[PDB]
Amino acid sequence: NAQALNSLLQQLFNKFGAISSSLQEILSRLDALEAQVQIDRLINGRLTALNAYVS
Amino acid sequence: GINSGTTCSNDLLQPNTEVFTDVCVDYDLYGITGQGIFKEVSAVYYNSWQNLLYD
Repeated sequence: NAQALNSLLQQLFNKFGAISSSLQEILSRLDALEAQVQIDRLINGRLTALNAYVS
Repeated sequence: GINSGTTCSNDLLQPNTEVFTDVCVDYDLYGITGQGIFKEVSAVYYNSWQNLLYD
């Protein structure tokens, strides 16, 4: 159970093809208008990770 | 060399203020951004160049 929770929390630190994993970094170095399509893939990757974990 | 060079002033806002506990004060030091409460713990065993510590 601890390993599953740690692996799930480690999924948040994953890059998922992006430059970084921190939300403040991606929302600060990138512009608030051109980063929507780039953050969409990260948000759906995290959502599908949640779906796989709950399954 | 107007608006081009290496050495110049750096009077912008930097995260170097009077830090204190009892509240998760925002920290943006050493290229790391996060949210957490600071706690005064004595640590003298650090190296001359060591600044942080990881888990």
